[PDB]
Amino acid sequence: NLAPLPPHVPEHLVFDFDMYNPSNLSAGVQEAWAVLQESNVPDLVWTRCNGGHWIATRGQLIREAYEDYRHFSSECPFIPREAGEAYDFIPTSMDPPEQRQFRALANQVVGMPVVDKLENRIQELACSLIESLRPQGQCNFTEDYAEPFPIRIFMLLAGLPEEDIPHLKYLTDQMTRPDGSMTFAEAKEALYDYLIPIIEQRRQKPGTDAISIVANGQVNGRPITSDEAKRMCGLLLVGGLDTVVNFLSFSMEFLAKSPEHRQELIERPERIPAACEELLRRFSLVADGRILTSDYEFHGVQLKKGDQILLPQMLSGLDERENACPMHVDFSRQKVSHTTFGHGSHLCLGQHLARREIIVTLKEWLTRIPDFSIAPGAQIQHKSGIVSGVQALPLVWDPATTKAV
Ligand code: HEM
Ligand SMILES: CC1(C)[C@@H]2CC[C@@]1(C)C(=O)C2
Repeated sequence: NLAPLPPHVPEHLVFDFDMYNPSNLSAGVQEAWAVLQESNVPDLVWTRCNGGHWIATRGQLIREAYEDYRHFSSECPFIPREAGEAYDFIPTSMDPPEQRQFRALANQVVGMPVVDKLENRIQELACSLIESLRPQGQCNFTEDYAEPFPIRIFMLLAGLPEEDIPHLKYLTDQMTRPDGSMTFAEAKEALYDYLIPIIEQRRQKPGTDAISIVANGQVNGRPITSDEAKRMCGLLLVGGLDTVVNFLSFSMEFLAKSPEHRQELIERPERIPAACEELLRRFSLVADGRILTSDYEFHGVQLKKGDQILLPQMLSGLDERENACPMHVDFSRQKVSHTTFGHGSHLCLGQHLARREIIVTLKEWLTRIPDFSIAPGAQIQHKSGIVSGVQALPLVWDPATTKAV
């Protein structure tokens, strides 16, 4: 299902990439996307899939477009257009200068100081989860750790019942990796049905949780509206439920396959932070975009007002112009160049939280379970979308090679 080419698009710029179902998926999602960076592909292409949209394939172009909010607006950041149209999260569907006041509040809730405060819980849960799995000699990493770990921490931050995970998680997934089961607008509405009553409750009778802080916050010297709060909280939930969860599975799949990298971290722990950056470069996983506010000529291509462009965060660090041997994991790279957390005014506020969850997992898993592999005859499947993911990750290990702490 290819849309007919608009008049302004040169046929030589056509490359029919389906961000939801790329051709090479079997090879790995990162590898499936990297097809865009082969020599046969121009820097900026038009795909006929998902209603037709531009895709910038190079880190330089991506960064430039992200900086340029004048031309590339956040108003409609999702593809397909119906999803980007329905999208009304704050701060993300706003451009500067409006965005700024909303970002400042969201930072209050997810920023550095919050991470510092939650550090002990993060360490506590990681350890508990790992210790609980250790003696089993096998898990489903995705369901057994990658989901519960970051999710439960978010549920704690937010003050929401763990009971709601399944329902919330389902809705979040519909937004980033649509099934066909529900439209974005439907998913969005259902999440909103969930939040509304809670926000109300928390405006009346505030807590210390993230939702209470957001619901009662000040923006541009006046109180936030219920609608604004609902829209911020909807974003926090997606970021909380759908990001770190998927990343940890890519990273663990890779460590399950690379004894030598596991070892390096065990002996030279000072390298964990560097390693984290390298893994965030190699297993980058987000791809959203922007909408042209006007006609604009960008790197010699004519963009029409209302055209959508995908600016895949994932691709910058995979670009050979940015990192030599991009597909190779190297913990001692002199420069780890990526835009995994985004770029420009919408740089991820949850990044500090994400890095602390990642480093804790690596240190604590490797301590207890130094030696593991993917289960014999398990075929690992990746899924593509706005945020890419791993379907299931069967791991096996000999309990006798583990260490209790
Ligand atoms: C592996 C982990 C994560 C990655 C790769 C990531 C990636 C991103 C990207 C690429 C953006 C920019 C989107 C744009 O420009 O349209 C973004 C923004 C954002 N993310 Fe993160 N995210 C992660 C984890 C988190 C977490 C844990 C949270 C907190 C719940 C979160 C909250 C946010 C917020 C609030 C913004 C919007 C900032 C604004 O628009 O000013 N993210 N994230
Ligand atoms: C692209 C994102 C990763 C960022 C945080 C959650 C997400 C799906 C958004 O809608 C903005």
